[PDB]
Amino acid sequence: MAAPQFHRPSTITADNVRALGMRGLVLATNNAQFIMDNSYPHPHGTQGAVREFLRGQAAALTDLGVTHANNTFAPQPMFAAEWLRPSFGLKRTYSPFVVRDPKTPST
Amino acid sequence: MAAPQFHRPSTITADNVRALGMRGLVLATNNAQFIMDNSYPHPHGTQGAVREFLRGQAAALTDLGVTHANNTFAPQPMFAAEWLRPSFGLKRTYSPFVVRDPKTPST
Amino acid sequence: IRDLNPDRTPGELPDLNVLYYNGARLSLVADVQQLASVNTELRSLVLNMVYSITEGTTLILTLIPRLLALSAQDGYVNALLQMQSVTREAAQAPMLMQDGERRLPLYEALVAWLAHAGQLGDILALAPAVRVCTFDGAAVVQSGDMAPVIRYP
Amino acid sequence: AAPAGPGADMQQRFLNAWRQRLAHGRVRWVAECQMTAEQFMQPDNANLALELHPAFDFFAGVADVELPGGEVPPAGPGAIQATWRVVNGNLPLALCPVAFRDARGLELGVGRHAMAPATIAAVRGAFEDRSYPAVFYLLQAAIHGSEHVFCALARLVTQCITSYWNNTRCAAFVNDYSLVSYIVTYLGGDLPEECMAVYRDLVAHVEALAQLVDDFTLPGPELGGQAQAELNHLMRDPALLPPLVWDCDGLMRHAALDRHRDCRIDAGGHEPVYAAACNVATADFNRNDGRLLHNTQARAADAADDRPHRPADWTVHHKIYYYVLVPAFSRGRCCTAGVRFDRVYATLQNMVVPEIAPGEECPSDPVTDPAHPLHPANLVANTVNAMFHNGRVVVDGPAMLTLQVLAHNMAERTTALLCSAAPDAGANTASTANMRIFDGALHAGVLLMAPQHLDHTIQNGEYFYVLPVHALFAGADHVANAPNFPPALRDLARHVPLVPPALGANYFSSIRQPVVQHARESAAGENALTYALMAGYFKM
Amino acid sequence: HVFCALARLVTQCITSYWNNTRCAAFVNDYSLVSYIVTYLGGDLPEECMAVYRDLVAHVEALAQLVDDFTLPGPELGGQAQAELNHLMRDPALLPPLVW
Amino acid sequence: TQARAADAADDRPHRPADWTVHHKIYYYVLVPAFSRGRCCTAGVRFDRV
Amino acid sequence: YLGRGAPPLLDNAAAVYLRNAVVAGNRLGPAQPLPVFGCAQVPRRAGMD
Repeated sequence: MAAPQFHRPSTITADNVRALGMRGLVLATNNAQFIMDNSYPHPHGTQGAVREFLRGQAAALTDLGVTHANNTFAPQPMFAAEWLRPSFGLKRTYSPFVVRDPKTPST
Repeated sequence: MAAPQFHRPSTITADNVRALGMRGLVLATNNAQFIMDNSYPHPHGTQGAVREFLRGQAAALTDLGVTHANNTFAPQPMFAAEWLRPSFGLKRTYSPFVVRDPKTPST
Repeated sequence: IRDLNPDRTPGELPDLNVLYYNGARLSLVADVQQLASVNTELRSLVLNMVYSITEGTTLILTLIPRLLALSAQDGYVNALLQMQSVTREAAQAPMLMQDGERRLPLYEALVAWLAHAGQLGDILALAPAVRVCTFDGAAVVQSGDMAPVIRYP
Repeated sequence: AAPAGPGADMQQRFLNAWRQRLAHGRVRWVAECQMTAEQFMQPDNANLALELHPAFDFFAGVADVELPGGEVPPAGPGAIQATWRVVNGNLPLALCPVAFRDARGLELGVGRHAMAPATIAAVRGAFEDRSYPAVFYLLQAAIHGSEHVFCALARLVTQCITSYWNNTRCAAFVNDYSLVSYIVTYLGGDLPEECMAVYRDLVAHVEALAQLVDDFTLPGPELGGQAQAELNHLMRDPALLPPLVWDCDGLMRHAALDRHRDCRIDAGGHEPVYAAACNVATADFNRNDGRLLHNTQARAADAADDRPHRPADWTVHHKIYYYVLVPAFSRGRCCTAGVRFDRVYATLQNMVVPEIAPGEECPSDPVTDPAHPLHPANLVANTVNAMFHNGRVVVDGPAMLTLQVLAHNMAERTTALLCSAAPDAGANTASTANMRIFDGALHAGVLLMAPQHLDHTIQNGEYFYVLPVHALFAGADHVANAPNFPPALRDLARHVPLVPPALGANYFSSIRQPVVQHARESAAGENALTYALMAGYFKM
Repeated sequence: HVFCALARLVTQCITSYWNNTRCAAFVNDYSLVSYIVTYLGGDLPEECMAVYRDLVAHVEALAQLVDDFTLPGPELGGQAQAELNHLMRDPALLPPLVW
Repeated sequence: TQARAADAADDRPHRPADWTVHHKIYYYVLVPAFSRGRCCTAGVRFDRV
Repeated sequence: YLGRGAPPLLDNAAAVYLRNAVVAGNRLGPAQPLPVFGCAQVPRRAGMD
């Protein structure tokens, strides 16, 4: 990244790295200045084509996926892969999934 | 069955058999792997045409029919054979049934 | 001949018994075929079509892919190749082997083909000895009329 | 063709058998695209020379082959032969235009019953529905067209009907006539009258057509045992039986006729035979003795082997509902199918029904309480309430708890049945004495309204297989999308209704191609088309 | 896949938008629309579901309009008759947006 | 685009032929009907979405 | 199809299919195909009025 580069998970520049969470990423990234190259004198080796961010910001939501809109043990996610589920074999086989979404844990 | 065969009621392969709650069935069958012949080196004598399953899975619901949607002593099944009942002799005979559904128990 | 194979393939063959001259479907008589009569006709057909093949002929067989190139970009040469053309199915090459280079096998291949294969109507059947000529200037001869006739074409 | 082995691959056994001499050539019955003065011109009707008599079809088949035999004809020299056009609907559309043929539906239609514009919007919406929930095919197959099981599940049904009615305004089970005849009989109590009418009017219209035969029939004795209306109209003729027959009652009467030849049913033995009932101990799902279950009876104690259960008009209304109405409603897009019952029940009774807590009320709403079987807690892969959910159908615990009847009644397989018959005495003479009319039908079948291949939840063709019986029912998108479908036939199957001759052929059927093209091509209404199509079924 | 996963988020989008304005939402994509009718047929008010259900039923009425004006015949250069007749059947042209 | 993550496709295509046929029909026949010339394709900035 | 002036369709199966679809029953369309040298042979019908 710009400033002091790291990609997930690191922190300076694109405020944070993967697993930072709802706040400090969003809050962090919101938090930075206009400048370019702060805290750093060099670019990403790959280039800045890869700043290893959305990968951390996406894996952040997977970490936030655990307790939001439901306690976790509560009735979330509602419809309850499986935004609305799928059906496997008529049984008599006993295992494997034939509908894109076999199930989504309700938690 | 595949793996270690039994038909109702047994358990390995088509998770469960007769004497097993829809659960552990449903949960059990859901529970198995892709493989074929696990825990076993031989096929069903009949063949696998009969794995003695739906027979156990159907007789499972008859065992689950007792306390669901009603305490058992509670007001279930609602319409309360006899999804909505039938009429016998005008009496003056005193026994026997005049309709497919003479009666169903509300329990 | 085809009857003589004898066509293995099913029992429904092509017509070959029916012609057209101008309009006027002409239906030949299909009745008997005799061994000896078909043999000689087959014998001399087979015999002559062989002698029409020479060394220079292979130089011509090179040109089949070139013909079908013309099958398709000229309206003539399109017509030339009959729909039921084996040549069309024959495409679905010099071979070095030139004996000192001064023979002219093309020319010699034409002469050879022209003699034996060119003259097949004549050997299979009797060649014309007469040709219609009308002095009065009537330019056809109706069927049943008398055709003034003059020596060989 | 002779039906061969299992009915499941019988169509797959067809496409592969019929791929070289099917896709290559051009089917003879393309006269549907022709106008008149196109048929009468020397050119490209080159089959004109074979249009000779009103009442017969002259076509080129193979020569020596006795028809009901073989997978594919050992093609020899082609011969040329006649087969008696059964109904007058079979005359080609070029010689009896749709625009004529529909003008005399309006003629018969005036003065008689008319389905309301409401009942047509609901019934048509069902056949046109992609999102039609799969539970209804299963329940229909679970009921297996029996009156006993219907009243058993009766409350489960009205929760399915109403929920579907509330989601999408359409009638639910219209793909089955029996159900619709029960939905009116028993379920008349609990249903909003808006959707009760759709069934009440749909059933009242089958009878309005049924009596139209009696107006145009004069009195007279019985001829060859058949009545006069059977010698007049096809829906009365009992020789022909509907494509989907839940019992043996149909074959009961047709087995005994001077016309009946021999039902050729593919199973262990060519000659059929009956089964009184079926249970968990009786059922053998994969078997081939050539046997049929006779069990639709409402009365489990009164069974039948010989004597048929229902009246004669029972079968007549199914003939009129399936052939007259459905063609009118779908417009040729729908397909029969068989059932894998081993696979059906397995997900029919696989269920999580919450054990009630002591003194706790029956949960109404799946959204809130976990004690309701449709709450996300109880939703399991492979189970049945996941299927009630995929379909947004609201059903409570006890209703799907009554599903346990499936132990008492079941079906092993669907039995694809080919039966022939002669022209009726009254229409039989020495030239036509050897003419057979080969008409097949499924034993326990289901009519699949709108194709739903587009969704990966259910594996392609799990519970059902296409097996088009009659050319009236072959979905262009049902057959093309069968699991192994030759890619060479992708387009050829768009125009041509592929029906395996194991189930009967166009020329040898009672309802031939011009009736099929009339149904989908006609621009008339649904009522008018119903009579015009009803009037094409009179005999020649 | 990504649709059926997110299918719940979408039904609220379609519905919410239908209430603010009576309009169909995702109409600019046919693949979505075809998914909307296929998968989402349950949860949507029937007034707006009709829009998608009819919009899809109309595309298929046009598709079969080609089969009327074509006659049977072999394949010519690998294309079937309907593709040689009409453009929409003709493969060579592919739609402007192909995921 | 396969909804089955178990079986990918290297060579063989996923869908039937009619799928892409309805999109031509939808995009070319219908949308011009509804928009009357007013619309535009666009590229997506995915990293930015 | 009585005259040959025109370069044909470059797919033979496409050309010879279109030809005998048109030429099939035409009054004019030649009885048997065009020879290189010869007369195009328009059929003559058994009677006229």
